[PDB]
Amino acid sequence: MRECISIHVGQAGVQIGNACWELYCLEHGIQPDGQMPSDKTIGGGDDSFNTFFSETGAGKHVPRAVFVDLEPTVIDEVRTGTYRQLFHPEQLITGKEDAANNYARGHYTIGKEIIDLVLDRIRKLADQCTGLQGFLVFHSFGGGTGSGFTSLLMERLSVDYGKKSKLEFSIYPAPQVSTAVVEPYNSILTTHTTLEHSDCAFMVDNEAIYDICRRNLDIERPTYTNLNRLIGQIVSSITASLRFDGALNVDLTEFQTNLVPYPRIHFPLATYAPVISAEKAYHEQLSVAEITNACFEPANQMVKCDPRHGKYMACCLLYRGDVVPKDVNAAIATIKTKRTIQFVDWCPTGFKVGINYQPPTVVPGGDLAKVQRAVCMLSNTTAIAEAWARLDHKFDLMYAKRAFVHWYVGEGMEEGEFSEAREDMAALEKDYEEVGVDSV
Amino acid sequence: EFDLSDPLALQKELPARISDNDMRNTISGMQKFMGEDLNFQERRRFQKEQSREW
Amino acid sequence: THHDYRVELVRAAPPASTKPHDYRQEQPETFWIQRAARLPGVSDIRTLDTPFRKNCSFSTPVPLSL
Amino acid sequence: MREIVHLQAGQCGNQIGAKFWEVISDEHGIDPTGTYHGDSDLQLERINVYYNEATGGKYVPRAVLVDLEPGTMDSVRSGPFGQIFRPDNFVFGQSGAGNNWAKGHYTEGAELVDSVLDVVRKEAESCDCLQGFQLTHSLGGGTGSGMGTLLISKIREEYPDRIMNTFSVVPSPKVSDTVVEPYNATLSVHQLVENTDETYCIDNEALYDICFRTLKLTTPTYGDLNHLVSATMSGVTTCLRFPGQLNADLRKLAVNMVPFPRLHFFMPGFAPLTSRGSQQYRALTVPELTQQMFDAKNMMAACDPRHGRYLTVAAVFRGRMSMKEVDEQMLNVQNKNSSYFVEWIPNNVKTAVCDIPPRGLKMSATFIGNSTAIQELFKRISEQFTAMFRRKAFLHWYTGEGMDEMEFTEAESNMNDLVSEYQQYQD
Amino acid sequence: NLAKKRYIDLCRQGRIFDARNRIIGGDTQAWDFQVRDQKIK
Repeated sequence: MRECISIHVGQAGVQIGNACWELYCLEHGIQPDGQMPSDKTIGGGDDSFNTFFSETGAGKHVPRAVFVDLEPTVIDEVRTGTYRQLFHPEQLITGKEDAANNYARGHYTIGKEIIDLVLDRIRKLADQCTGLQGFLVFHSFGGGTGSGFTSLLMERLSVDYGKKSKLEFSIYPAPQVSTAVVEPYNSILTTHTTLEHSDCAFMVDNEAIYDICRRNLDIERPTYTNLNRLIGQIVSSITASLRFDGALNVDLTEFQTNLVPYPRIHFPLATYAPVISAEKAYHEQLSVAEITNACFEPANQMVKCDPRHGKYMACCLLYRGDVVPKDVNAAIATIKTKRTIQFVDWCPTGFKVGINYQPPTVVPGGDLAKVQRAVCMLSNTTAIAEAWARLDHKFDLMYAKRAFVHWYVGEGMEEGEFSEAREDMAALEKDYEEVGVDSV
Repeated sequence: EFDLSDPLALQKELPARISDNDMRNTISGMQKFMGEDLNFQERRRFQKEQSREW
Repeated sequence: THHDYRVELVRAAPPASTKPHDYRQEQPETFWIQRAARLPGVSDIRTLDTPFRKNCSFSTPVPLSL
Repeated sequence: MREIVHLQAGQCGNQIGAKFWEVISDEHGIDPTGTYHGDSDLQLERINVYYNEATGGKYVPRAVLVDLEPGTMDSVRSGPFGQIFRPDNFVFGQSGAGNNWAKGHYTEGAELVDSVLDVVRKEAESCDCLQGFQLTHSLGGGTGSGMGTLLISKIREEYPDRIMNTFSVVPSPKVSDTVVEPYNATLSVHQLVENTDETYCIDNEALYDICFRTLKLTTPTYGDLNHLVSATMSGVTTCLRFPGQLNADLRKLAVNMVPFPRLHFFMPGFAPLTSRGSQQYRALTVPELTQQMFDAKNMMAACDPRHGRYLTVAAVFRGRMSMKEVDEQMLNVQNKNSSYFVEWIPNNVKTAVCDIPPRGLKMSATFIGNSTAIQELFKRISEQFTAMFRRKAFLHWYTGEGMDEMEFTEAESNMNDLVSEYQQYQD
Repeated sequence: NLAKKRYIDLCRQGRIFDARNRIIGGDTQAWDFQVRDQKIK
């Protein structure tokens, strides 16, 4: 009764939900045909799958997932791949023409035909969850269905469910290497729905994950699998206290309390510490004090922001494997000695620890070495206000010559949203500077 | 009550834990603790062997 | 440097394993793993190959059970 | 005949009390199932202080376990002695608090308070002459401190003559693991001062400073921090279950400790703890036991009584031991060191001797001390409340539960009275 | 009539007091035959 329904929006959302969900089949016992082979003579004791998987009478487990796309070519690979009996046939929603790198198509014209069907499979997957923690949102800021329709997905979910948790994991655009031109018109105009209609918000950039996977692992020339695989190792470690036993257990409600001071202010940074290769797992001991301080490194963050520019508001550690409470508490005190990490004037306590038991699961065909410890850390920092400042520049640069604007205002999208949802960002960029300034 | 005022009661006495395998060291007698580790070194050694083979 | 500093006739090869090791499905040993039943944070043990899976059979309510 | 109804709340309260019952059940010869398998006769004579009777000669404790999350009931039910508890005594809600005093006090902990008070009123009226209650909780979490003070308020409005006692684990200052804990602890001390008879202060920092310095353990855990809290949870109530040359119950130590009804925060400590290599190098005599009650390192609070004045002092001695040597050594500590003692109380020491030691031991000793060096335990909470509160830091988590900012402002100054009430007796 | 009703109520008791297989289940052996016949058609 610790359920979470995942919602995957877009080709970024779908292809992340192919790599999250082959992790959760191997993490538990479930195969691609749905059966749990260890269910015979050992049953009832393993209630760990109940967060993500749903049982039928035949011993077949069906996920709590909804895959959404506005193009047919992405989900049709999922519909006939290896995992084609794992997913219910009606949980994979597809349109006929995509939103085509355009906010207003996926919001005002083309997304109006799928919101009536998707919002009915959400009701059927939340009328069997007796206690639902909250939804999970996997989308991309830059596409058309990932940005246009998610802003219309979230806006109904405020009304439809009220005050349940709506966590989001997004792909904010990279500040240097992008794969679009109309990218900043989308990413600006969806800030006003990740501001109101999100309860927490995690914004990784795929250029930062390229830096880690080239350097910390040894995959020169990686593809999008090795990026999806690392994102799955964070969503599991956030929810690993909902399924396996822990000395200290922290829930999705419980770090919401301990990370967001004010409800305008919910944008932390995700950093998963031991990402090393199998050859360089031979040469490195991987103790508790040695991975708890690689989270804080400005070369391992998965957003292209440096936390030395700003002040930590709160932090949330998530230890896993063979740790001890005596040593989690021993290496937190080291971080507080150094000036190079500094906390804010009004947060004297600072942290929230969580200690799990079951160590993380290696994936065959994967790349990370099989280790015995890990850390996942979700810190809230004033130095995230630079990442919207390297994209403030590229909206008004293109908008001052009024380029590409006929592709939006001919879709039934009014003109005043450009001058407003940017001046929306002209106060959330000034909100973050004042909530860090030293007291009078 | 001569035993309270023996001149040699300190000689004619036993410590509360002669060795780690002694019978009178229970939970309520707070000489024996659970988190002392004598299996520490062997467990660390087999951890290193397991790491090497992985 | 190759001709001068070369060292041969050494006891070559890594030490023998004395057990079969596969890195795919073998988990490291820990203080926690060797002392698994006598730990304060460990739930009911009813799974093989990993003791640390959550077992919430005692705590689920009688309305909501299997 | 002098029954004690145990209450215990939260993950901290359900993991302290589970080890404490493993201490008592061995002390009275009770198996993991419940049956009596002892040897002496004194083990089965005053067992009704803590144990009821079931059918077939099986004894079940008077413990009511309280929690807001359902995951610390499975930890306790399937532990070492989890089969001795009656399953109706477990109380659990299906959603937690999550480090929040308001959800503990108003929002979530008020729908669960009216089902525990139907349990405790069934266990408190089933005693022939109920001596009092107990509590075990922590001032850092949500259900230990939020609803854990809602319960005490309902008890002392319903059974005012009976004794209410608390073993508070107040939050550790410098090994801390919650940002939002000083809101919980500052809001919870007004409810301690008006509704408790006694209250003990425990810091988990000063339970680590025993296990590193004194016992020289390699890898301590929380199983060896609960192992020490139960050592002094049983020495306070050992003259109620076993006879002695001089008795003292939970009330006689309360009569003799508090001079004014707002000054009841104490500092326990347990004497014969010996490191494993130094075990054979020590002998068990009387001055070996009063050199480690009164040693300032030994105390189970992270505050030092050399900075303040001992208002009164207790001592509980267990064993078969001499009444002259008991009495002459407590005059001895009063006279060498007479600036750590208040002037206006001439004798500051209460003493009690019980005969039946802990199992496998010859002698033992316990302490309870009242200090003006415990107003240094609240000013390190006040400095980290108004540093954080003056910029309205985590306030939206608390005010949106149905509170007001003036409710904070009174809990500033009601705890700041106890800083300055205690201060005028150092003058 | 009476023996038929008594055997029917005993087998009904046996098939309903399996608590899992009452509130959930199906007939996989019949459903394989049905999908085979539909493929043939």
